[PDB]
Amino acid sequence: ATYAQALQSVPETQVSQLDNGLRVASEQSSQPTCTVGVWIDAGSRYESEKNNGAGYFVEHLAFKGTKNRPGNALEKEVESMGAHLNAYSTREHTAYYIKALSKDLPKAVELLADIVQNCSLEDSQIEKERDVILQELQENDTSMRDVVFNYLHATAFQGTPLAQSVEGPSENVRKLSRADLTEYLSRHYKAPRMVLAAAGGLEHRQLLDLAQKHFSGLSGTYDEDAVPTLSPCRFTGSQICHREDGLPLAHVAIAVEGPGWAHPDNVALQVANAIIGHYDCTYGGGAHLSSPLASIAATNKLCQSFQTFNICYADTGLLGAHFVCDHMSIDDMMFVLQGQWMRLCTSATESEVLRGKNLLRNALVSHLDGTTPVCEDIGRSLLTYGRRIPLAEWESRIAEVDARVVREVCSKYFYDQCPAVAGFGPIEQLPDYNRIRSGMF
Amino acid sequence: NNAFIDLPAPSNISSWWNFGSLLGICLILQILTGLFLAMHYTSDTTTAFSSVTHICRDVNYGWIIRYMHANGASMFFICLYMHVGRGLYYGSYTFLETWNIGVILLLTVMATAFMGYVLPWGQMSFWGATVITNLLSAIPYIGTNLVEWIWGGFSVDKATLTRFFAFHFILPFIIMAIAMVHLLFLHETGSNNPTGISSDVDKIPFHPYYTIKDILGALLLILALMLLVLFAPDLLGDPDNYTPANPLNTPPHIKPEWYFLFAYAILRSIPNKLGGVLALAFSILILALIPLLHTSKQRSMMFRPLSQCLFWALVADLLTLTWIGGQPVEHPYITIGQLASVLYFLLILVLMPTAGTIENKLLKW
Ligand code: HEM
Ligand code: HEM
Ligand SMILES: C/C=C(C)/C=C/C=C/[C@H](OC)[C@@H](C)[C@@H](OC)[C@@H](C)CCc1oc2c(O)c(OC)cc(OC)c2c(=O)c1C
Ligand SMILES: CCCCCCO[C@@H]1O[C@H](CO)[C@@H](O)[C@H](O)[C@H]1O
Ligand SMILES: CCCCCCO[C@@H]1O[C@H](CO)[C@@H](O)[C@H](O)[C@H]1O
Ligand SMILES: CCCCCCO[C@@H]1O[C@H](CO)[C@@H](O)[C@H](O)[C@H]1O
Repeated sequence: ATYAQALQSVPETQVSQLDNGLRVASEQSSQPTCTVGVWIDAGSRYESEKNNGAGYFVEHLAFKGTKNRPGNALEKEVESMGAHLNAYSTREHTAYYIKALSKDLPKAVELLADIVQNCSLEDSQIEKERDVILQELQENDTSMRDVVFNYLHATAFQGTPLAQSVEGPSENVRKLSRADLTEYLSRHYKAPRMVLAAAGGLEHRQLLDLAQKHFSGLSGTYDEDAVPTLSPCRFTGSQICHREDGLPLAHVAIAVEGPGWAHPDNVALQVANAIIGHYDCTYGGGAHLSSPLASIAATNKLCQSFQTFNICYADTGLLGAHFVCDHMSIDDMMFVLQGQWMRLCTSATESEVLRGKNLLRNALVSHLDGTTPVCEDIGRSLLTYGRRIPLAEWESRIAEVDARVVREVCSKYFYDQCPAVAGFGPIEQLPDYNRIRSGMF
Repeated sequence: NNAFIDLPAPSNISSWWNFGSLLGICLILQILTGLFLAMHYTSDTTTAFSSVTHICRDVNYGWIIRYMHANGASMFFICLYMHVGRGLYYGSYTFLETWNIGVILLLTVMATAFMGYVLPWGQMSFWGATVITNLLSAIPYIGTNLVEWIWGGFSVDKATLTRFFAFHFILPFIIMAIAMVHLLFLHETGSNNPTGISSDVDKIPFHPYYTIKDILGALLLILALMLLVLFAPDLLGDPDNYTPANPLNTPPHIKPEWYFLFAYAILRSIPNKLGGVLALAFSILILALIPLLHTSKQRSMMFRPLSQCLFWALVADLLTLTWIGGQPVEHPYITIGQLASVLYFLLILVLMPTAGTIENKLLKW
């Protein structure tokens, strides 16, 4: 078949909803294994300065025992059936998911229901996790990449909830109480804020009945005065430079404000980012890479690596790049990078945009490879778009992009716009903000 | 670029650091207006003065080019004195090479301006040429021979004016080259700053920060120059030079261009020929000694109150000397001028170095 007919053969994702508001979505395949999980509209963007880190603390407690399965009982059950239980928290979403044999879907759904509704939160466990989290904060401090990205959010979204890290400040970790957590939970873990998603060898009808059976008790009301809604987050052209000449390589992240999840412009932006691409010293292409930034960097040894990114949030986002380089290569790297954004705004060619479109097509499909990536796409999509966008639609959106669309969309977000800049390490050579700003036009 | 764009500069230099660029601008202004004046000027003693009046009366915009050149010379010195003052106060002279070239630049500009003043051949022109060249007659055994050699005769005459036009024409270009060396030496160290403390931990790009400050400064300099040219073109000049040179008569109240008055007062304060000429020379060359007289453990005067008081006493004293240089050689001006002359050298050679040592002891080092 052609790439076109193959697109129309992907089973359509089935979506249902319970009385309490919980959405149930699934994509059936014939895999003897599956992934099922709960995606929640909860994250640090929903936290205030007082409880920032609450969600991450809960993630630490989620698998430590439930009222029905105290202590390591939940753990033993997951392990004995050979399943895998994982979780993650971001500034807007939280997810708990299980990879298991398709025949074990009923127990998998029960366990998730149990986890999301009956978490013990034993005072002694809370004290133990407190120390674990503090140690994780210390470890994260050694990850220059994680530090620079937290810094980018701190400065770009300064004064708003998006400026907050997911883990929260250490003093919050030392002071968060069970009361704080149960409070956070009663407020955010409601059925209308959750999506039960599954992908693999199972039928929607079976998942739906299991959901009715195990999630019906989940609250779908809350009230009116306590319905955590999101306010837009102001973006600020600014710079944060943490100079540390003791570190061997400098990390720099720069971005302009992105449009947010729902905007159609994200497709063209993804095409443009694909044109500039990514790179690191282990890439075999070197001097022949198609991206001018990549080949210049490789032939002139300008950096160890770089990556463009389009981080999306509800109504805003960070569109830009991150690079790692020697202290004497920062200005050159910034010069070439900004020159490439400007070239795309004013002179993107049909041939490079086609390449970008093909890169995006390949990335889209190769990403949805396996029950876990698919299940995550279902969960997240339902939370963000309110629907699963089919591949055939993505193709239509990508197809609509041409050189004209790329120049116009890039001009809209990059041209003469104030960026947010974060630097960490031996950054004496990181350009002054005025010089960076002038580089935007 | 390696003279602009990414040049690292201290984040805290003040407007006192603007004079270097203003000096460059003054030099370009002088060279441009000068070249245009040279296109109409003739150096024959019979036609010099007339050619200048011709420039001002019949050459299109000749008057503005002429007065911009005259007042430009004044702006040049105002900037020179501010530039040198900044260097003294902030201890910039510790950049020995940059500073010493600086001294050469000051002396060359003085010589250039002197010769330029001689070109229109007015009364001040002729007597200034007479007096200044004769300074060499103070040199034992060969002084007189040197003067006549420079004059090209036994007195200031035709041969003198023609060679002065030639020297005045070329010297400014030599000054430009020397200025570029002044800057090459400065770039090796980078600029000093108000605190006198190394600014390597807080540098900012020259562009856009100081390129914009320099432009603002340039505008203010141009405002000052044109206020003089368009509203008071003769304010800083001497009426006597509007009278053709007369070799048989020296005006009774003859006096030097304002920017030379302090040195004139010092020389006039000494009733000995060789003594006055030596004092005159030392009044400028002492600049080359300043680095050797630095006793303070700190570079700038910013944190040195005693040194500051003496510094301003030195400025007030130069103002005193400037005033005296413009008065007749009569009581009480004679005594005031002598006291001011002595204080000048006393401040630089004794009081300031001593205050530095006192300040050191007060800080226990
Ligand atoms: C044709 C005349 C001259 C020109 C064009 C000139 C130009 C400059 C320039 C462009 C700078 C840098 C900007 C600044 O700090 O002002 C500078 C610095 C300096 N100049 Fe000059 N200069 C001249 C004469 C002199 C003289 C007469 C002296 C001293 C006897 C001198 C001493 C210095 C010193 C010591 C510095 C370093 C200042 C600091 O960083 O603190 N200059 N000059
Ligand atoms: C360091 C730069 C210079 C200085 C400080 C300077 C200064 C002076 C002074 C003081 C005068 C007398 C003005 C008056 O009262 O009439 C003069 C005259 C003159 N200068 Fe210059 N000059 C400079 C550069 C030049 C250059 C580069 C040339 C020619 C290429 C030039 C050509 C003339 C001419 C033709 C006159 C005679 C006309 C007149 O008196 O205005 N000058 N200059
Ligand atoms: C061939 C080239 C030659 C010989 C150049 C030599 C230049 C020497 C010096 O510059 C380096 C010199 C200009 C400089 O001395 C440090 C000045 C401050 C001298 C100041 C000066 O001016 C006067 C002046 O202008 C007059 O005008 C009408 C009249 C004057 O008395 C009647 C004087 C005078 O009595 C003095 C001391
Ligand atoms: C830039 C183009 C925006 C609109 C693209 C819509 O694209 C369409 O979406 C439908 C529903 O998902 C699909 O069934 C259909 O095959 C697809 O072509
Ligand atoms: C900018 C302020 C400068 C001081 C103004 C006075 O200036 C003085 O005026 C006298 C009479 O007109 C002149 O003879 C003298 O040469 C001149 O320097
Ligand atoms: C700055 C100090 C001012 C100088 C005061 C000069 O004062 C004068 O000194 C003359 C010296 O022969 C005396 O003959 C004269 O009577 C006296 O008034």
